[PDB]
Amino acid sequence: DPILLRPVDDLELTVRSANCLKAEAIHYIGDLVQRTEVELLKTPNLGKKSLTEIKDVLASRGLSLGMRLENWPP
Amino acid sequence: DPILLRPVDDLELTVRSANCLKAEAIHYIGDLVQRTEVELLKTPNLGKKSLTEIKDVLASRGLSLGMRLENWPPA
Amino acid sequence: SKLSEREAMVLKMRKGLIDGREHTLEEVGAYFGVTRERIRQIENKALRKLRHP
Amino acid sequence: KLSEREAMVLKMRKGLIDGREHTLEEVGAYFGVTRERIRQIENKALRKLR
DNA sequence: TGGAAAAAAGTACTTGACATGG
DNA sequence: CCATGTCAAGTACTTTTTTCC
Repeated sequence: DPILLRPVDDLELTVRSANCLKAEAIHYIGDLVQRTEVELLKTPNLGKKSLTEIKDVLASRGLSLGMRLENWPP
Repeated sequence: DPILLRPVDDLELTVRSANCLKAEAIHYIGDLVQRTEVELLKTPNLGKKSLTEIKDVLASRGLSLGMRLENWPPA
Repeated sequence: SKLSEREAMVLKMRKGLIDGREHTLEEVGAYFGVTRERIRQIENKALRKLRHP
Repeated sequence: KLSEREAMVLKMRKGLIDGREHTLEEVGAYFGVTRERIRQIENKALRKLR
């Protein structure tokens, strides 16, 4: 797919969120959608609102979390 | 209303509040009153106080949140 | 009038509304014990405050 | 020690009203007087402070 | 539940570089 | 010159938010 390969910055997330992700070896939206809602809340400084935000901005573009992908990554 | 069409800046809100709004495609007080108190608390950097402030200043002028409007907008 | 004591002061200083003389940023800052930069920043802020009342 | 009108004018001219500095023209229109008069008043008020 | 305590947004002020017209 | 004004960041303190137990 075409929007799965893009950098996470295309999500125009908040700083908090952003920082968490870069702190988490997450660079591409593909890396992201594969992470379960639960697996995220564990990540430091990432909480309800941050999680919440992310779900909404993923939804705003067809995407949700916990997605099972194939042929990943390179 | 005549006050519904005005820019949100007429509210002389705080910077925080202001920024969140401009960050939220909210330019006109009309766009605003239509948003529910909940739908706002989701917006980043907008917490109790900001929310609280906003309710108060809308109230100070007759207005409240979650209002249902028709024929929107006028351009 | 929605301007702080300070903000107002500065514009009278700067605009000369004090002693008919318009004051450089340097002097006003010296007066308030601040840097010229600060003064400008305050002026402009107070200016913006009156365009949007 | 400036009259109501004198003070006004300088706040007008200097923008101390709405952040905008106003040409003689506009202030004159406001008080219903000629640009000349304004200036004359401005200057008078300026002298009054020095 | 609720509240301490991290992190971010904001607010005051500095600094040095630049331009520029005076 | 060159003194004053302007810009882009940069440091340091307060307020608000947001996590997280």
